[PDB]
Amino acid sequence: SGFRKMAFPSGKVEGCMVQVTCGTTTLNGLWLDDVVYCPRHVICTSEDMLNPNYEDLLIRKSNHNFLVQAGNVQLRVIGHSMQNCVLKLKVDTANPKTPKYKFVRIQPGQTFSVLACYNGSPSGVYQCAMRPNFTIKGSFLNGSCGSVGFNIDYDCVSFCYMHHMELPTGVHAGTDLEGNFYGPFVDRQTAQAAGTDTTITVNVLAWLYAAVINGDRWFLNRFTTTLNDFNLVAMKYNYEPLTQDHVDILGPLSAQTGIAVLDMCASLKELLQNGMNGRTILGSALLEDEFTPFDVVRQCSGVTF
Amino acid sequence: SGFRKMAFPSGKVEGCMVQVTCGTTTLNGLWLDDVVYCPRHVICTSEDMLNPNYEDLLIRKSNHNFLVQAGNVQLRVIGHSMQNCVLKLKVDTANPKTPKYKFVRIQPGQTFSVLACYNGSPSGVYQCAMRPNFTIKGSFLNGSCGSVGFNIDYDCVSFCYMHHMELPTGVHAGTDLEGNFYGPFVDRQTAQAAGTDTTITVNVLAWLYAAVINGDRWFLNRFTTTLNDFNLVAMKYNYEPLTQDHVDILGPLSAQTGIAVLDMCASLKELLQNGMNGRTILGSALLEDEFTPFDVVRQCSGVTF
Ligand SMILES: O=C1C[C@@H](C(=O)Nc2cccc(Cl)c2)c2ccccc21
Ligand SMILES: O=C1C[C@@H](C(=O)Nc2cccc(Cl)c2)c2ccccc21
Repeated sequence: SGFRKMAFPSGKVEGCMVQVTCGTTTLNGLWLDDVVYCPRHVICTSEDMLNPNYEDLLIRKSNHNFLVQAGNVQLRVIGHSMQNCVLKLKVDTANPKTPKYKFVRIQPGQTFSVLACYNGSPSGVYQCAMRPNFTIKGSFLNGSCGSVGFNIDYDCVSFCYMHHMELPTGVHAGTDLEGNFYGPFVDRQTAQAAGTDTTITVNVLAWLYAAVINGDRWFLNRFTTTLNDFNLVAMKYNYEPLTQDHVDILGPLSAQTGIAVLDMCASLKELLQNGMNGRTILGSALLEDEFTPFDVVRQCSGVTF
Repeated sequence: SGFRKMAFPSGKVEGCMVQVTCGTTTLNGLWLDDVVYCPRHVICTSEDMLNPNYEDLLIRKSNHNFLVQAGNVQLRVIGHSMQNCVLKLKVDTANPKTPKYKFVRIQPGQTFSVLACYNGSPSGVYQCAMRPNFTIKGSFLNGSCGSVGFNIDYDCVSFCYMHHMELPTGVHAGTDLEGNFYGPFVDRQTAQAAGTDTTITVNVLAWLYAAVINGDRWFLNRFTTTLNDFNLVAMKYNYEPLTQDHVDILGPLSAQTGIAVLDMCASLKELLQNGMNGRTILGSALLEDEFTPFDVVRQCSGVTF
């Protein structure tokens, strides 16, 4: 028993991290097969960041201007191309540590592990969620750009996130591995609206099921509700509306616990309306929304990679 | 910016995990050089667990009774010995993936990463603290025994914890890598008192400094206190007494922020006495005690391994 915010084991990804330098800028890249992927803003100077002309800046660069180092080992760059907001540096050596992998574009409310890196070297790993507003609440310093987010299924790493930017509000923005930003963001040093966030309702419900499995049951009540009634409450409290698709995804946890999804919604409604009265659930005094239903089952059933 | 409960990158440790089977019991072991370390209760049956005679049970076992498998690869066992509550299985092959490593016995209130494993395969990684009462609040299912906790400094893994047991209270107990339990616990299926826990005061203060660095400043007040006055409050709220050694360890964070340690103690005193009034600090509605002062600096300064 017990319930923790658990990340994927990071080893498969650690073997793909390299350092990329262009001029006086160093950040991280991801070495898969004979391609290194990194944020395109490695080519910028400080005077460029206000609104870089990336096409013009990249024209000034040649293969030999990109220094790519894998531990102590220098890689030879034989092509470069820009795809959306990422560069792809073709190298003459396939990464011998390449895992089975996929590039995926994840949906808001899904979770993944981030391997924070500096100078192509891993510093730590943590789990987070893609917010409904397509930001992430990470832990990232200067030099972290190019760090990646991922999920693992058996032996296959699905890469979903590459870090690009900290917004002036202190939350984080980045792209999929084809260089497309999540959200409306652009890679320049400007104030940029993220727009209203909401709490991930289906994840909160998943975590309440995890609480029950773990014996934290005090918040279970004598009430039920309807999707319509609950969604009125969801609206007031800036929660995502719950759909039947969400109910369907919660089915396995409902079955395990014997607690109908709408009964659990009625518990959540009461917590929203009354607060926690100085109590905790799974070690938290807030309602936690960074665990998906898949996350809860995986952790509660001991799936390995 | 941002502050997360970040684990060490787990790759160096993933390469040391193996499966150990003895009779009908399977758990995890740690393969370093030509020794595999695992919990001694791998030799028990269900009828033994109430109070195993480990010496007598082990006499019945020979080298060939210990099946050790490293991925798909079977290791040949050429010696066995029991040290305290661990077995050491000598194998004929040094682990080629052995990192630089040390065995350390950590102090209560220190933190480490746990790599949860089943059948010798990694499932996830998370950070936690050794509680003042020498328990850990982990996430562990049947089959997790032999999973390890560790810290990394540059290229050296310091192993501090091996998982043995979930107590009836749902918290976790285990040993150092010489097989000595943390706390009063014994490896048998009995109710066992853990005794009063307390909150790790120096860690709470460290996290309040992390909050300030990150711009969460609302809890800073106009007050100061003394060690004596603060410790009276600590007592009432089941916090560890603060010592000058703790003040000394908080020195670097005091200097960074310009906030005297006893001023920060006065902030904490007010939070203890008044609660948070429905506010949050670094995403938490409780006072967090699982970050050491070293943790805060490391995360806030981007140290890599
Ligand atoms: O998390 C990050 C990445 C780095 C960043 O924000 N770069 C940046 C800033 C504006 C525009 C563009 Cl394209 C990149 C940084 C600098 C300081 C602290 C944290 C962090
Ligand atoms: O976290 C653990 C390890 C495993 C355990 O508790 N084993 C055990 C139980 C009593 C005595 C001794 Cl020596 C070992 C377990 C079983 C069920 C759920 C969680 C967990």
